[PDB]
Amino acid sequence: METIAKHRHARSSAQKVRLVADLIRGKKVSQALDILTYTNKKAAVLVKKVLESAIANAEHNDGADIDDLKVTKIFVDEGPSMKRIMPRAKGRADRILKRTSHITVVVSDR
Amino acid sequence: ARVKRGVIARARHKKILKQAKGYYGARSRVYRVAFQAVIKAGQYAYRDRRQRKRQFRQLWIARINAAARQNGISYSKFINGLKKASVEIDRKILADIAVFDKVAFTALVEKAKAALA
Amino acid sequence: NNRPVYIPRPRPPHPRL
Amino acid sequence: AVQQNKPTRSKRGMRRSHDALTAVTSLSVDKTSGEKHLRHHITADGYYRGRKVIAK
Amino acid sequence: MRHRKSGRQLNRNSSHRQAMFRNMAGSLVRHEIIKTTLPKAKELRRVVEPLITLAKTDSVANRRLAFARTRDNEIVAKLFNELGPRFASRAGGYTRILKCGFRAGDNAPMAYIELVDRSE
RNA sequence: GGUUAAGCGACUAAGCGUACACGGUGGAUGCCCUGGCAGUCAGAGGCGAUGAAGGACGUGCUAAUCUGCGAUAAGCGUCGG
RNA sequence: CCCGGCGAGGGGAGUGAAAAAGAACCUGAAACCGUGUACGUACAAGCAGUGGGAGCACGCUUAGGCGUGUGACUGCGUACC
RNA sequence: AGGACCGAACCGACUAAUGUCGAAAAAUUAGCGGAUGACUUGUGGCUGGGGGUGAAAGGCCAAUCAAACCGGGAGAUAGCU
RNA sequence: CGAAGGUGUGCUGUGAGGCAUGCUGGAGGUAUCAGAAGUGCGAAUGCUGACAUAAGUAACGAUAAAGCGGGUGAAAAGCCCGCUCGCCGGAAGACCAAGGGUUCCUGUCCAACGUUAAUCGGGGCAGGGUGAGUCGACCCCUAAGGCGAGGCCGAAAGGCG
Repeated sequence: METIAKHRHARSSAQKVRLVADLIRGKKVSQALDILTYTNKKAAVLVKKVLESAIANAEHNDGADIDDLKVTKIFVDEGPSMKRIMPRAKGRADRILKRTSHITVVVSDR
Repeated sequence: ARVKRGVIARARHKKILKQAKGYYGARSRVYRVAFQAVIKAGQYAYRDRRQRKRQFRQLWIARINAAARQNGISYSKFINGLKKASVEIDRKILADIAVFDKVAFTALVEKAKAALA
Repeated sequence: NNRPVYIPRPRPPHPRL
Repeated sequence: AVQQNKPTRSKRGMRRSHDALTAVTSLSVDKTSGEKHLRHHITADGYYRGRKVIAK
Repeated sequence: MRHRKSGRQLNRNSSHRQAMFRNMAGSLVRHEIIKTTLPKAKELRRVVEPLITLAKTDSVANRRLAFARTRDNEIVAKLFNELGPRFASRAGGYTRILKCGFRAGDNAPMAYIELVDRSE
């Protein structure tokens, strides 16, 4: 059983959510939830929603007893970025990268 | 008859990158840099094919010298005895004998000393 | 994806004379 | 004022080694209501030292 | 270089800082409890209790001075009537600060500051 | 077997490196095309004051755009297929 | 059907020969950015390789070694046009 | 009465600081000059590039002026990089 | 019972290369011997697209200023209501022309846009909204100036009137 759970085109940048991912990597879901609950980042709530969805898929589509579940594979990879032109001084123009990322969560009992 | 070079270019680039595998940083990821490393690696390999012979030669001479000193004779004197005694054992063997068969190497110097005397 | 159109005149160099 | 040549991804990673966050690892359980909360903070539903404090 | 000095600046000039505490102090008295940033709550105490201590004893001069601070007739009426007697036997420490997590808008430490009352 | 002394000594990885495996980004390559390029063999070589070329605004069961059409307005009459 | 904010996005089900063909859709390369495993790295100086080479971790037939990955240490060595 | 005086609007831009990948492709802040006149301003006209206009600086003529801009001769020529 | 391409591995040639095969891929490919070239890229401050670097750094656009309660909401420092504080007040107020062209109002939505969040908006979607004998334009008259029947002049164009 794998019960993956992906959230693509997340608003936050891939880097900024990796810090949150490292906090819960390898840890049991029980401690994962509270850590994300009390972490002061939007990446915390962004990742928390994905982790909640992953637990729901495991409980519903697969075996119950979500208590004995651990986040085996947590990773983030940057996704498509949006190009925006922003004026600067002296009439110059620069490109603003509204970066996005895909968050993948894998929770397994063993 | 327009000719596209997309297929050929990747084939050439892969062939260089395969030889550049294992190098550090962009030297194994970037063709523009990997090509320099592959060429420079080729020069060193060509150069070292010759340096290897002399490095081993001097390594053997040191081993023979150490065995000769330990057993009471200089390396220069030892080689004279073999030349005078007409022994065509090379440095590689003499170093090999000294490491493994001490008794054999003792026999070598005794005749070398005898030849000098 | 338009390439920069207006390039400003370069800053005058220090007189090396 | 500007870099002479681009740093290496390794040198990039070494700089970020200190930017890693740390979990609080200090969750406290209320004596009466028994909910997890930060130490020296009121619970989400408003209990502290057992006795309710927000009355709401 | 801030050795033994007191009084948080709170990124405001003296006039703005004084007015804010005057307003926030009035709101605290009116409502008995308010949600505000922890540094503001701590600095508000040095402005709040001194009002209650003055209200413990009632006089024409004290009423006038209590009005000069907070510049509100409702607060002065609120004081000297029940806040006075309700804290007559209490020697300081009329305020209590409870931390309540962080503000979602800008992750500011928030805390409820409330007078020791409302034991119904 | 214990104590002391002397000598040597792996086990650490915050992070990073190389290799392999699995991914993301990205849209190269391969394949395809009612789109073009250049010709050959023919036609035609003008349209217009019985209003042109080119347009505007309208026109449907329907909001927009394209095509068609012009208050008879994605059409009308007649003769043929 | 389930998580989610009567969302975005995803997990099942279902259609299909194929859904890492899901409309951001044929094939899906490189730079670039990640996760996992093996090895090396916190007393050691420089075009980062090459020659020598211990150890370690994986595969072979043999029980002797060969292959793959890594590379302590050491000789030489100042990119390309 | 006054190309009179002090001084706002208005017009100007002498000094200093800030700002030079600035809020701004010459600005802001504090002072400064003219302010019934050779003043200033709205609207609409006229002067077209070997020309215009110029209380005259080679200044200005759509952020470009010791000869504007656009298209063409034109793939000008380059004993040079 | 799997073409080209893609990605590995194993062999082979003095070299450019060739051969075989695993995975992906999905329908084209092409021996041999000849013929024809837009026939081979690492550089040209080369051209186009994509992605790094600096770096989660500078910055977030007037130093007029915010505080609290309640409401809606998944979520409120920024939205609505209320109570205070502060700023402009020959303006940072109220009406027009010029110029924009629906930015107006109501309902609904929060991806993108707003240099943050957003339930909010000059954002997205739908509907509604501009009523004149007297206001203005049009209209009557004319200034500068334009055009200009004939006409005068000029290789033509055209110029002047």
